Amino acid sequence: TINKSHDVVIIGGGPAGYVAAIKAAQLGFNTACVEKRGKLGGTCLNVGCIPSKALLNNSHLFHQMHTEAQKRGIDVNGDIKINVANFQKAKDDAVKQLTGGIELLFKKNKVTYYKGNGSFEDETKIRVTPVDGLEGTVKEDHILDVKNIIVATGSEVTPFPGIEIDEEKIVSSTGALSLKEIPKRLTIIGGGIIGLEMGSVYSRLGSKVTVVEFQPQIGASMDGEVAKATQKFLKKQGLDFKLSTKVISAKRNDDKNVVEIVVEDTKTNKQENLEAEVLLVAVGRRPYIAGLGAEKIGLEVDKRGRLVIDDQFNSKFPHIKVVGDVTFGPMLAHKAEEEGIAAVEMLKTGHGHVNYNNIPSVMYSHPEVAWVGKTEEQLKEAGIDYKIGKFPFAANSRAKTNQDTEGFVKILIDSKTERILGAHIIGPNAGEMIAEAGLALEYGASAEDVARVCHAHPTLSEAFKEANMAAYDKAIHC
Amino acid sequence: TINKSHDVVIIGGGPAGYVAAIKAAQLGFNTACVEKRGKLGGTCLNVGCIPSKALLNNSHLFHQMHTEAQKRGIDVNGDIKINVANFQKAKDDAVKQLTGGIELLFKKNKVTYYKGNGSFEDETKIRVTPVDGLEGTVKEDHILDVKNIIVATGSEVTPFPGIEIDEEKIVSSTGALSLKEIPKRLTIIGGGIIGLEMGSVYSRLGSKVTVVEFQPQIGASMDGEVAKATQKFLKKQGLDFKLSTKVISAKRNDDKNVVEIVVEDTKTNKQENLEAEVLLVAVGRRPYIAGLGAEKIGLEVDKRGRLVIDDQFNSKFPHIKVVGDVTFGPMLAHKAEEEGIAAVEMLKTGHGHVNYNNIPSVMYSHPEVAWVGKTEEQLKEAGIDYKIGKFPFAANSRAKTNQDTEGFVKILIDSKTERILGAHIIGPNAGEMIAEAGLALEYGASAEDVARVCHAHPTLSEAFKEANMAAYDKAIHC
Ligand SMILES: Cc1cc2nc3c(=O)[nH]c(=O)nc-3n(C[C@H](O)[C@H](O)[C@H](O)COP(=O)(O)OP(=O)(O)OC[C@H]3O[C@@H](n4cnc5c(N)ncnc54)[C@@H](O)[C@@H]3O)c2cc1C
Ligand SMILES: Cc1cc2nc3c(=O)[nH]c(=O)nc-3n(C[C@H](O)[C@H](O)[C@H](O)COP(=O)(O)OP(=O)(O)OC[C@H]3O[C@@H](n4cnc5c(N)ncnc54)[C@H](O)[C@@H]3O)c2cc1C
Repeated sequence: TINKSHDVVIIGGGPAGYVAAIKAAQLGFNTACVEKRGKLGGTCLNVGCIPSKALLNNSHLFHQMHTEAQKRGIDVNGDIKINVANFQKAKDDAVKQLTGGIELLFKKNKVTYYKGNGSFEDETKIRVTPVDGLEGTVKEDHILDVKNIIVATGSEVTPFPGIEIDEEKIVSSTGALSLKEIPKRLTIIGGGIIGLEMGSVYSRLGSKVTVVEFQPQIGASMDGEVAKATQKFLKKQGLDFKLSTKVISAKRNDDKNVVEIVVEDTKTNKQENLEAEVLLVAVGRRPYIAGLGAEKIGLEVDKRGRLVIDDQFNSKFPHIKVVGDVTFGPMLAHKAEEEGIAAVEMLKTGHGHVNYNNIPSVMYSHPEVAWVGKTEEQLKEAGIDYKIGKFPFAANSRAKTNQDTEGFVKILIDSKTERILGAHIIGPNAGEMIAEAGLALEYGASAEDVARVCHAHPTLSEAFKEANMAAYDKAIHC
Repeated sequence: TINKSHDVVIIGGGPAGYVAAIKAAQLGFNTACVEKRGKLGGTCLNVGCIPSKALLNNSHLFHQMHTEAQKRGIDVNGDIKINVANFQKAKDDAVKQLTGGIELLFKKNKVTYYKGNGSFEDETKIRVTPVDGLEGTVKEDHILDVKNIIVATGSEVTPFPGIEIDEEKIVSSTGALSLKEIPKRLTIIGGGIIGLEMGSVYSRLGSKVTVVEFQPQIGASMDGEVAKATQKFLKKQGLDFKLSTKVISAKRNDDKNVVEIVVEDTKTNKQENLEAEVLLVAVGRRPYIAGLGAEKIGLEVDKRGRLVIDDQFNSKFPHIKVVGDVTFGPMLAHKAEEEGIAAVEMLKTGHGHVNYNNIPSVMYSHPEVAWVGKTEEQLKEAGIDYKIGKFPFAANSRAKTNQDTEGFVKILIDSKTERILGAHIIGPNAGEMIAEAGLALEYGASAEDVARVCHAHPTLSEAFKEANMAAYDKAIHC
């Protein structure tokens, strides 16, 4: 029991956490960041974003060397097999450098990193419990009196009832990122972005991937047209899709080494028994309020497990702000970064805004799928009259020149104001291109305004320019 | 001779030419496009943009397979060698599809393609003479009675005086595009964008490149910092630099197949006897008015060889527009296309302007260089007080994750209004990323307006956001 005081304490060091802590230190405050696990960055830099994307880029280079190389005029005279150990080391060292860089950024901003479990004592004090391993609390058991405290605890994997996730043979997203042996068959329960990306990296490597999902279409936040097309390019890449299918059982049959799965189709209530070497339960992610002690002070949790807030990011206590994956919004690292900034700006200025309508969702498969704004379904649901204007990458100059033409840029605009309402891009660099769609939405620009922007030749950004040209008038290469 | 009448005729089928033809046709005009060579696309699709970028991308993938592959966890049990014939074929197919795509578009938009040379009879009409080995060289002469004439004759390589450009040993950009074997040495005379991209291709394939440039800075249209840093990463890639050096003489020798270059350093003048297998002569590109018959009607040409126009693109004759590389402005395909569309919509509306302050310039090397707006030196001369914002790709999440951390983003904003005056990006995807800065400059957006938009995680576009953020205030990740 050792007592210290700070202006702000951030309980959690993820995208919402470490970002809120750096911005507060830059805003004059005496900041604290309490992180439970031995590294910072949270789920995104250790179990999320950075691990999966390192795996995804390197698997695509193995895939291009196996498929595209001959056609690109490069002869690989012999075998090309993946060294799973160094494949993992390329990913681990990226995680190691980024998490080690957040600790250095804290050190430069003079944010006191408390390496222990953060819990409430009062609605003013935070008990920093020691956790096992390297640096427990800051020489055992702290209590911190704070003026403002921002709860930036994250998320955890939603478990499937009855399935024991032993991350070895029945892995979750985390188990899948560390597999030191590539499966002959990898079954995935969940058609979401996390399941689709994990399906991609291992199918490129050799796994006969199958994706079981209760919903008909995949990536369920996607535009209908984009999602149906996302099934099609992944099915050409080698992913099988068992849709409208609920999983019943899943058990390690250790005698045969095979995770004996049993599923049932929704339209026809018959059941199949499947067999996969590794099973992945990517059914979702839920909030993590455990160990924080929301029950002591009475911080409201809803039916989903999320700490509720108002538009000013605070809960029933005006000084206790909840941000990230534990609170409302799409469970995305940059959404959490925007909330970590906006919450902290509210403490120094009384102002801050996260535009929830301009939050990009990007699946980093190849082609990358990315989208901002409203989908077709949402505009027809709202009764908004809209003009569609897509442009295939097969028509784009750099896409053909780079022999990477899968996808299209789709611009949905309002028919009478002609302003961009949505932008849904299946394509190479789609996560990069949606940034252009993001900035155009923030300014409330029309399809015509970006069409009048001079885009360089040859670039993939011209597909955007001309998708917009096709929306209000006519495109040149279409 | 046969005399047919059209509303608009375009003398040229390059970027400016064919989009002007497609747009005029889309605007209802009876459009005709006269192209002397067998294909549309001009210099860009045939011997420019599309072929060099195709060689730039495939050589980069060879370069990734040869150096980065094992570190990405991909072990090749064999030998990675570049097949120059399949490499050249990949380039040719890209060019072939693209050019054929414009013919499909000309049939779709009902443009009348005349394969033959266009000339001025008088100011009111054009003559299409038959060419030579041209597949479809319009039987015998045509005399088109035209209401409006757009001159998109473009450009040609500027020959270095005293050097015999044979497309075998003393090549120009077109020569180096179709080189059947990788030379042991490649001396380039011209440190611009074209010569540097061609240096990157062959340094990546096996050639010991040496670039020679008269002035003390390479690729000069660049910012001072960008040009010092572009020279540094290219030197790092294996390209030697002979700055402040002029070529005195260069003669092909076949008693030992070597172009014996003789250079001289402009400061402390002393001769050096250089040697190479091939010699790229990429000193520049000058306007091409040959065979047009401009002089016949007295069309004003300046001392630099450009066909002079006014603000509205008209020559001294008010119905004869001149667009593209043959007239004023930077010799860029997208600049040309904008001039093509503008000259055509001026016939419909009576007004049209191209924002010359918002035209990017992309070097498609790796890392890519790309800049739009005012340079630092341009701002010191104009007496503009400006703030600098810089964010390296070493601190960017997706760049570090992809092991491609070379470069930075540099937003130049005004000190008083804080709007983005210029943006200079060295890095992976910089050519794609400069389009976001393009929207910014168009809308008069400030460094804060980009820093406030929610950029997806993990992406390279976040480095743009963080550099804008650092320009007016402070970056979160550095
Ligand atoms: C190696 C290389 C790489 C390049 N890379 C890029 C790049 O990445 N991005 C970029 O923006 N730019 C690039 N450029 C420059 C680009 O090629 C030019 O900016 C663009 O092609 C200019 O278009 P244009 O319409 O004016 O004319 P051009 O494309 O030059 O073509 C005009 C056409 O006019 C015809 N013609 C000429 N005279 C007559 C006549 N009297 N009668 C009938 N027909 C005639 C043909 O000869 C010719 O093809 C590159 C150039 C080179 C050489
Ligand atoms: C495989 C995968 C890939 C993903 N890819 C992307 C992507 O590409 N782009 C994207 O935007 N999003 C992605 N996400 C989602 C992203 O990881 C989350 O949106 C992001 O981590 C949210 O940040 P956060 O700060 O809210 O929470 P988190 O990063 O989860 O971090 C919160 C931290 O709180 C700590 N903590 C929890 N309780 C306590 C307590 N009581 N005391 C102290 N510390 C505590 C946890 O240990 C944790 O490290 C991915 C997720 C997964 C699983």
